[PDB]
Amino acid sequence: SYTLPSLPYAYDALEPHFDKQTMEIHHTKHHQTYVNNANAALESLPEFANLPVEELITKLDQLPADKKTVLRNNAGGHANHSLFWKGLKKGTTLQGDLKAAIERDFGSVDNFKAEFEKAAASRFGSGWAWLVLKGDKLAVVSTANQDSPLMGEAISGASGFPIMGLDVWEHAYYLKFQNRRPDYIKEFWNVVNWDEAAARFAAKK
Amino acid sequence: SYTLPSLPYAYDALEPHFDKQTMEIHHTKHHQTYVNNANAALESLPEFANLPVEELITKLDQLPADKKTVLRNNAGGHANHSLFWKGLKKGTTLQGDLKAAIERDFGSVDNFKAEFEKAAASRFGSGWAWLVLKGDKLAVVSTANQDSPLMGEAISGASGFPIMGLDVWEHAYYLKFQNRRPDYIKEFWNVVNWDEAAARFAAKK
Repeated sequence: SYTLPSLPYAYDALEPHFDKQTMEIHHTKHHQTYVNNANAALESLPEFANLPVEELITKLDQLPADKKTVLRNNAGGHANHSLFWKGLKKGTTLQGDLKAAIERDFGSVDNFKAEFEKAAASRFGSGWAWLVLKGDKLAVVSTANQDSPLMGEAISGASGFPIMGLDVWEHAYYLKFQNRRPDYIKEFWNVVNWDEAAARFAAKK
Repeated sequence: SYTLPSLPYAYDALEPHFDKQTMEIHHTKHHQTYVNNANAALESLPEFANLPVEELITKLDQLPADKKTVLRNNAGGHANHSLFWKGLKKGTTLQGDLKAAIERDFGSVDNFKAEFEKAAASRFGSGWAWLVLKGDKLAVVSTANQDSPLMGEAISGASGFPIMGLDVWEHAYYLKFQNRRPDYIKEFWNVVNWDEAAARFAAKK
């Protein structure tokens, strides 16, 4: 069974950038719901129920037909949120190999941010903006709803191993920012955990 | 070009059910944005700009390829919101031929209500729940994002002429209801405009 991970910090640890009220709801209601609903669909499926979540979402086509969508959405959401929480932290600095790569693939940190802000702002409806690693090259993609690049192109419209990501469902920003997603996206640069991003980039997969 | 319609009522006309703060933002920001982006896309398309928005969204396949998505989303948004505002009104009563048609087609009003709530609640991510007329038979369907049943099943996954509809984008309910979409949904029953739904049904077109 999956369990909701404890946050690696207090709900107010990303203030004054991300609001504690939302962090609390986002985690204890939305993410909890994805865990609960994924577990419910997995009750009958011991062979799958026993897989890691990042593993499960890479094999949605091996699921019975009547379970593919429920687990795409809920195991998707669990995998994305698990990554999200760990990919946020104040006080980090983009640096080292990661930064070199970003400059190699985007020209400058500012160009990269710009492409990230674009993809994050242009995702219409619910979804996520990602910095992925594909074939040694850093790219910016986005996905719909709780889809992940780990699901593959056929399913999610994108691929690649996620280095870091931004949730752009309105539940992630509506209380503080309402319609002003671009403000939220700019705020993200303050709380994005470059240390975890660097480590994920170091592991390389 | 399209104009942002004024609402039929003050921003607090749907209290204590739908919050005035959301009505104002929903209208002056989100709807205003769909209108702007639809108009911007339409600048170079006089032949399409000439059509009522409701007819335009039936002709998305006839647009230039590079125009299809932007207008799908934004003209969709404009058409759906124009319907929405007109389709909200307190103290109406489901009666006459429409009430009869619902009883005929769903078995009862209660069966209909349950099917509608199910659709509204199960729409994962952003979208709408609809009562549509398909031929001479009413049905409940939902669409993603700003898609409309008017766009047809190839595009939206649904078809039929909308009689009434519920916006289940988080921006429509997050300030007051947060994650509690079912609370928002039950509240819809207090503000749905059965007379306009009836008026749309009578017309059938």
